[PDB]
Amino acid sequence: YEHSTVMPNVVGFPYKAHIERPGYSPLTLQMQVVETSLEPTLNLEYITCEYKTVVPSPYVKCCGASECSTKEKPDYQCKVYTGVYPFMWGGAYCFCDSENTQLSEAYVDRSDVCRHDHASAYKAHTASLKAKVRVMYGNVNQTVDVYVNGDHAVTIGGTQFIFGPLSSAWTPFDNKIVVYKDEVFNQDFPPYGSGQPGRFGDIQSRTVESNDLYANTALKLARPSPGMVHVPYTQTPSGFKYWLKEKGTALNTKAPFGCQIKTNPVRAMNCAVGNIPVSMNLPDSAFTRIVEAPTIIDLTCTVATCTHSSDFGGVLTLTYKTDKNGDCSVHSHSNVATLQEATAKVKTAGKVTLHFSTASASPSFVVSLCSARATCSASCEPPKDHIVPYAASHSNVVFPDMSGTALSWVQKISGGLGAFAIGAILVLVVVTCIGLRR
Amino acid sequence: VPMAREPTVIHGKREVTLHLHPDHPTLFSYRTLGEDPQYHEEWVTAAVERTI
Ligand SMILES: *[C@@H]1O[C@H](CO)[C@@H](O[C@@H]2O[C@H](CO)[C@@H](O[C@@H]3O[C@H](CO)[C@@H](O)[C@H](O)[C@@H]3O)[C@H](O)[C@H]2NC(C)=O)[C@H](O)[C@H]1NC(C)=O
Ligand SMILES: *[C@@H]1O[C@H](CO)[C@@H](O[C@@H]2O[C@H](CO)[C@@H](O[C@@H]3O[C@H](CO)[C@@H](O)[C@H](O)[C@@H]3O)[C@H](O)[C@H]2NC(C)=O)[C@H](O)[C@H]1NC(C)=O
Repeated sequence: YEHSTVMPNVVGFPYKAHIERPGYSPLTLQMQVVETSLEPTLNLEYITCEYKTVVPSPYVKCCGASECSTKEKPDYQCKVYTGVYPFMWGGAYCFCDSENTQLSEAYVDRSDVCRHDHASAYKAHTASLKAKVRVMYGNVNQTVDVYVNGDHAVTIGGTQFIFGPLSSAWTPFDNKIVVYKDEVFNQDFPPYGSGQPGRFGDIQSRTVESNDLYANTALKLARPSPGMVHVPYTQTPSGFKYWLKEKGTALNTKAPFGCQIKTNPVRAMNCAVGNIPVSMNLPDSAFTRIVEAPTIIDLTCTVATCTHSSDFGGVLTLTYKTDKNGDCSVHSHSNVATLQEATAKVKTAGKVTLHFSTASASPSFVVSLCSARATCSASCEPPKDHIVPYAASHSNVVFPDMSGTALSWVQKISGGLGAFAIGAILVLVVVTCIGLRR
Repeated sequence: VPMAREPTVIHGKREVTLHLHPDHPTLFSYRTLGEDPQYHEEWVTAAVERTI
């Protein structure tokens, strides 16, 4: 017997579904969302890490001259100087007084620990949702893991379940992402091959083990001071170290809808938004024949106390008359009130109790015990505790019933005004008819 | 790593007054888990009093 329904995508919400087969007693299922995971698809762009300057020893060729030779190294810099007269601890070598030259060399290279501490630049699109749902009905417990899209069917005790695609298509990740350890940043990084010195991405590598490297750190050489051998140079500080100190905020403390961001793999968990359609297919063994279920007649509903609080702050009493004792399915047909139990013990005494939670001043709903029906109305007073540490267990519906006190007063005043207007209309019509008949 | 003491909460009408007692610079941050959150983060150094 195929069935369909929609359930809120709120973790821990006690959703209950009612199935009414016309040849069998009604059945009630319970579905609860334990855990979700929004999984985006990532494309790696480049990898950034702290750089390291390699400066070989100078080659002081003296009583001669040297010529610079080009090389294919990242950000290579080389120059030749004339007129150096170096000194060492034991004295000064290079006999030639002024006909000496020194060749300076330097370039940039990826650091030694780049493969343990680096930042990744990604492109994120087309998130995929995954969830873990707990279902119970009759005597069947169990939790399952399901991809939330209309193309995964899971069987739980002979029943086929298909969880449809999410109603909304909202993702907390922007188009471009920078990932560092366990933090996700919504950042717009410079393109590969166009990095600027001193900022994020001054040196870039296509992959952590890739041989190619593009480095732009404005390495510049300077003439050595007289009588020393030191190869001076100047260079703009590393951009990765700068980014570490002024990245600013994150996405873990910035994401909406109160969902935690985790890494490896990048995902957003327990992130309440939208609705999850559910498609079901149940066998005949789950239902019960109508002859076996007890017959319930003369069902009346009364309310003892009501306080529209987050927890179950309502007590309900049902009176009935039955022939035998067994088990019924208890359901509420309106979302203004949510019942705590899905099954109740029916007995020849004729009194059962239930618990419900509401968020409206004057709720009104219809409750069914097996096949009987009854209508409940209540007057609920506000609670006294200002703040509680647990989520709401109701559907957050505030509009009162048309039979409530405020709506009753509105009805009375409107009826009085309408009666006055109707009397006005009648008098005017009578006068006009008398005038016309003359 | 040490764990800082639990702050003292004072309930109000859709508002919480929060007492903070640090021994050394700790990071304090909060956010509202609605449709449009309201961010904050800070480096608390001495005893303070914040309303959230
Ligand atoms: C031992 O010390 C003597 C010091 O005199 C070195 O002689 C020097 O040798 C260089 C190499 O040829 C000379 O440089 C040349 O200078 C002329 C211009 O004078 C230039 O046209 C050449 O192209 C070349 O650059 C240098 O002049 C010469 N010193 C003097 C005072 O003339 C000698 O080389 C040293 N021995 C060794 C093995 O290094
Ligand atoms: C279906 O299976 C789940 C998981 O086994 C059942 O939930 C479990 O219910 C028991 C009580 O019946 C929980 O034990 C108690 O948990 C409280 C939590 O504060 C603890 O303080 C107690 O000392 C005791 O251990 C158990 O924690 C709970 N499991 C989980 C994961 O929440 C569930 O009841 C089963 N379905 C039905 C209809 O019974």
